[PDB]
Amino acid sequence: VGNEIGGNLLTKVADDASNILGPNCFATTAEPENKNVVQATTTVNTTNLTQHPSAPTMPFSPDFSNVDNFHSMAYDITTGDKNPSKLVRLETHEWTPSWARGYQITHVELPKVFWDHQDKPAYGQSRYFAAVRCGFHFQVQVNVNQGTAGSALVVYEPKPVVTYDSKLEFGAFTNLPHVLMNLAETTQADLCIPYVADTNYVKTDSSDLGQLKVYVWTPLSIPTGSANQVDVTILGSLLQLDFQNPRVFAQDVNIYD
Amino acid sequence: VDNFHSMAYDITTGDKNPSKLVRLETHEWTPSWARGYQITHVELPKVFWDHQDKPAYGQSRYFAAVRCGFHFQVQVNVNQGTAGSALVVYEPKPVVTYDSKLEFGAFTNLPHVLMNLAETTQADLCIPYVADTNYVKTDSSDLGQLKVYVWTPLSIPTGSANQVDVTILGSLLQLDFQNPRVFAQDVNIYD
Amino acid sequence: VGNEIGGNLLTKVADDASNILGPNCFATTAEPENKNVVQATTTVNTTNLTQHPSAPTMPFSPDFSN
Amino acid sequence: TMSPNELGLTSAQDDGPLGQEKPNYFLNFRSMNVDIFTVSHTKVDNLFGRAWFFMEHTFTNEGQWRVPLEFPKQGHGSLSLLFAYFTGELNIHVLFLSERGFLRVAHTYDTSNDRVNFLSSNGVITVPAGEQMTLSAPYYSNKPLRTVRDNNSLGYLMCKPFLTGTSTGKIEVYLSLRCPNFFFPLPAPKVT
Amino acid sequence: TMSPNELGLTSAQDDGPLGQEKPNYFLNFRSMNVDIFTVSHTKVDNLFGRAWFFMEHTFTNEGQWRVPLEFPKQGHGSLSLLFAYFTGELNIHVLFLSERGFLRVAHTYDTSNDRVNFLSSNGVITVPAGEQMTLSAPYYSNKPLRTVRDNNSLGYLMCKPFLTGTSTGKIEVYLSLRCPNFFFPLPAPKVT
Amino acid sequence: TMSPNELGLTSAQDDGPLGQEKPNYFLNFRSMNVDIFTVSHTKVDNLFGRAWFF
Amino acid sequence: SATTAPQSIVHRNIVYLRLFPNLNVFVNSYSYFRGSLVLRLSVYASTFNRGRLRMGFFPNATTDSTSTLDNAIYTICDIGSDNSFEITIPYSFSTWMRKTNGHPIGLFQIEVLNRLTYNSSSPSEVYCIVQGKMGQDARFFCPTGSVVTFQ
Amino acid sequence: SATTAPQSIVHRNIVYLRLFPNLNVFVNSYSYFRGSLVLRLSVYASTFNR
Amino acid sequence: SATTAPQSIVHRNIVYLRLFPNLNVFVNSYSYFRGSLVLRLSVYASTFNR
RNA sequence: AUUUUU
RNA sequence: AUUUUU
Repeated sequence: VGNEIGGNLLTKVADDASNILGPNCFATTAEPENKNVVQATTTVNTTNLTQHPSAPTMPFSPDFSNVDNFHSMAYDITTGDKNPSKLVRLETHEWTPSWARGYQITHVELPKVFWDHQDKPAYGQSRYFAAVRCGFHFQVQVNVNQGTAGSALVVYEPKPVVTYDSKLEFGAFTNLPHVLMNLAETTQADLCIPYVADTNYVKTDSSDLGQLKVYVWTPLSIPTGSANQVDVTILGSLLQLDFQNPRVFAQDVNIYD
Repeated sequence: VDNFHSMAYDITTGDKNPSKLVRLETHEWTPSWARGYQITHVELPKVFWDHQDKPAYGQSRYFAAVRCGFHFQVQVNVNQGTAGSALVVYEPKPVVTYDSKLEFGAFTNLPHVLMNLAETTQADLCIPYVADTNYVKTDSSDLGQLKVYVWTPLSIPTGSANQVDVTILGSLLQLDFQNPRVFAQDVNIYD
Repeated sequence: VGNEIGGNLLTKVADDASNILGPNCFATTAEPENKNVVQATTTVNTTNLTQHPSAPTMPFSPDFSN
Repeated sequence: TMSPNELGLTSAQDDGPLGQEKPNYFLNFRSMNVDIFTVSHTKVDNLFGRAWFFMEHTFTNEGQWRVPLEFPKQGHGSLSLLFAYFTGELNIHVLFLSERGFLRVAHTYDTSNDRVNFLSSNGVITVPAGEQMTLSAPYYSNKPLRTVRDNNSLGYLMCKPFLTGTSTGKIEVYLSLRCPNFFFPLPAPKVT
Repeated sequence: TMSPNELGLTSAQDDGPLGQEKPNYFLNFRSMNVDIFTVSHTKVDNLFGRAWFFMEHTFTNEGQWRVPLEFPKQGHGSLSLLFAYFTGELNIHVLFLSERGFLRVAHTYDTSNDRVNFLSSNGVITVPAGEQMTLSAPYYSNKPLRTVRDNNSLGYLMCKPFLTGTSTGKIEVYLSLRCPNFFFPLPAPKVT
Repeated sequence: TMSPNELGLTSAQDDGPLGQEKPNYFLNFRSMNVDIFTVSHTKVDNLFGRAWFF
Repeated sequence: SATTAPQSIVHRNIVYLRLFPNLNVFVNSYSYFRGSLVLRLSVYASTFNRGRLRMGFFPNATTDSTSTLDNAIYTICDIGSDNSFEITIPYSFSTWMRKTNGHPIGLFQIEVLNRLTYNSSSPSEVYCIVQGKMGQDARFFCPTGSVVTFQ
Repeated sequence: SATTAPQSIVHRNIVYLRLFPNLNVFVNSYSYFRGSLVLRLSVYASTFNR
Repeated sequence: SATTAPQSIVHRNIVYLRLFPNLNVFVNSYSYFRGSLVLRLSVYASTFNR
């Protein structure tokens, strides 16, 4: 109806009053490069709202694959991602001879032990999330010369068990995922433990989700000459890990009621 | 996987978290700053691990090598009454090294955004991995650095406000940590 | 020619540098809810001209049969 | 694809008409509807289908008990205060705590206090002593809608106990509604 | 038809991405491409395919000549300073000005000054006295790209002359490159 | 699938005959052969094809 | 306000469902619930005022203290024509259903990103309003007793 | 500037290729050339200035 | 040794290609290289040691 | 890499 | 008024 017709009311007029030399004027109307629009950009748990956007820029004929075709780093591309699920040494205590049956050799705070020190692959991420849901794969290793004998009970104890531990009858702990491992026969035990709790998620940096322990099934029968320093080591791997709740750096957050 | 989703988020949230957009810098555009004057800079790529409160700070500590792409969003807000223009440009290590040897006004050859205040409040820059080496040492200023210069000084009227802040936000289009190493220990990937 | 391309110059770039975990960024550009329009309303022998209109409201699942 | 409007950038002055189920998203997020029970506890029929205490009356004689029934500003029934108009069946739960006798119960929306003097056809159900009944009073209102707030939003309840000897007692009353029709939601209530 | 954008009316803040071959017109005008020669002199391969002086060394003994090869801030090769990274073949032109003898020439990107003490496999081509040769050194660099500016952007050149008598002289060196790969153009250089 | 032998667990006394191109792997790893030049510099003909002072 | 530093806080507090009129009613009716929560900040400035403001949210956070929002769920607000930015908080608890009245929803903080600019004829400070509602996936479950009395 | 008369000059000078950083490089490299030259004036004013 | 604690070190050092007879030869011949390196620890104990 | 030339 | 339930 008007206010834009500036192009065909000048482009035509000349095209109507043109001679063999052609039109003496050309007029074109259109919208400005800077139009009235709004741009929104979302990254991980973030949203940037801009109402005065500008044409995004970038280098000449750029390549954003970001993958080094020469593989100057021979590793899997998802190495850094899976790194926190890596197998790690959770504990190593010494089986002190003369320890009656039932005696607890060593324990391990599950799952906060995987972030035991700032030198743990999972320690990094674990600090930026308050909630966790994961599966475990333990490998308790105990080496003893052939001359010696004995047996230890590697068992997983959920918070329920750990809470009421004294109320439970030892010798029945075989009801829990365990590995009566007879020394001089086995040097390592394997335990695959899924997420077990009375809550969908467990607070990061908590002893919840139970804890893995190692008891004395039958004390060590170490002959005279045989060595007497048996070490028990607990290794742990995360079959599957999941950090959800965001939070400040290593700040105690209550996911529970 | 919690079938009830007591945590409504994407399963890969924790994984992508380090690539999340973050505030890299925020300096104040001090009036009376001649053209060419450097408003603010930012150590690339070690700035994404600027503080222990950076989403990427966690992982960055367990790896010595890095190969990543960037997505910057320099934001500068100014009332309509005022005017001015700033030069948001990416400077690879080569440029940063020999900065004084380069002619300002030609920096438009680098991925930049002459952004005219009172017209645009934010600039967008997508920068891929640029270096003379396949990988860059984590916690290094290599891979260049993003800067913001004064194209044309701020023309702030009498009554208008005089405290303009320039903020630099950064996101990782793609991230890649390879070399394993002790916790935050300087490792030389270079010869 | 520019000044709106903010959506497919950020939505694509990521879609070009995405890994098995998918893109790490999405950008969409469009017009504001408050656009530059003019509204005119006429009742019996009356005409209301407004150049700064707003989205008309009304009760839940209303019945105007009266 | 997703528009900037659905990413958080909107305008409060462009919300009308009332009732816009607009979806909100961002990377790594989407509206996830997970159910824990086989049915909803938010549906008006279900929630209100559950009674709530109203009031108690201690009788000594065979007098009558007239009380303006109204919506609660106290129990889960308070969720009704979010509405302006009501209409539908009304479930009245009465407990007749007495040693030996009978309790006449009736209900009407009629404001006149004389149409109740007799109880002819106002629903005189009989709860024997020490018993309790749940009568569902129909919408016998002379007004198409019941402002939900009125001190008599719900019709009046009548209780004329028929005692036999010196026996006395108390009548506790609680109530709910059958299928409720609420309209034109108003602003949330304040606290005392 | 022609838009106002192509008529001069534009916005500097809407230039990204870098590299917009937008056409500019007005009545009685249009981009006219007329060629004078059968080929381009602007193409990187052609321009740089032509050598340029580098430096000269005056020898007296049979000592060795180690020199950090770099891009010129002096000749037409300066056009390289507009780039940041390089990679490809390197043509080295050496002139052995001597009465009677031989000149050993070699090239490596290796920074170590001991891997050159011997010249085992560093390309010991032989230019007889009073002669001149053009050796093309491959990209035997340990770095995928060569920052174009570095005082050693190009690998080091070695010259150990094998003289026979008291004869002495000077070795003038100039150079060019075969097919050059330049990337990420940086801002134009300043003048001294 | 992968055997424990190819995962690092082996015996030095079972290496003969000489010349066993056994592959070594672990999760997130596999022998990756990337070439930088059009030919080998390790081949006897090529390496020695280049003189050296005597 | 324009005076507020480029990092100072304009608003910080721990959020509970009861802090909202409509929601507080359900809080006094139902015992548990689940679903995302949406907060909409509406800054009422003039057409001349310009600036940015970042509002983040740390789910289930309890320590009411200013803290960098780089790792929190945040939304940057650039003043324009539509000055009512939102922010969604996905359900986050150790359970499939959480108390309608118990643990906080999290820490809500709105920090200044870029000083509110102005001119001779525009305000040096503006008013803001924060609203809250439930997401499209919102649900309530058990009706419980009352903790307060309305009027 | 607002003061400058409706016909006064705000800028005048003789243009040479060397007056441009990028071009000056080619000036010091090539001896001859041809083609059109484009100059872009960018005035940075406020939304009120006209 | 049995005495060595359950965490003490039995061997630690920085590895270079020249530390290997065969490799050290290539180190003195070629200037660069690439590829994975394999180290094989052979502990010679009796059938009773564990 | 018609990243010698067609 | 599948405004008891499917």
